[PDB]
Amino acid sequence: EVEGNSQLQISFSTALASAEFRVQVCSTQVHCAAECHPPKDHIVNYPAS
Amino acid sequence: ELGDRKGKVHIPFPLANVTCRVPKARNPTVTYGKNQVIMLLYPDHPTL
Repeated sequence: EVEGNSQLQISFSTALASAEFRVQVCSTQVHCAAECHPPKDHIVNYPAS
Repeated sequence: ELGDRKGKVHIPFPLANVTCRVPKARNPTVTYGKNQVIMLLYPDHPTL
């Protein structure tokens, strides 16, 4: 929802820990970056992002 | 002292397919380390 001058907390994952990932809000683009910390346990059940 | 002059009758107890309940044992201890999965299962029967 874009209702006004507000924020959406987009929850998406990546693979590389330092990641400049691009997301577009429907006519806007953006390339925002983050520093990811690696996971704890080795064994998971499902695949990855 | 006879040829093949014999008889044929019914035979009882016909077979059929049913569904028998069998057990499955509890899952063991899991340790998910780096490329390793330590499964400490203790089976209560011969369990493949």
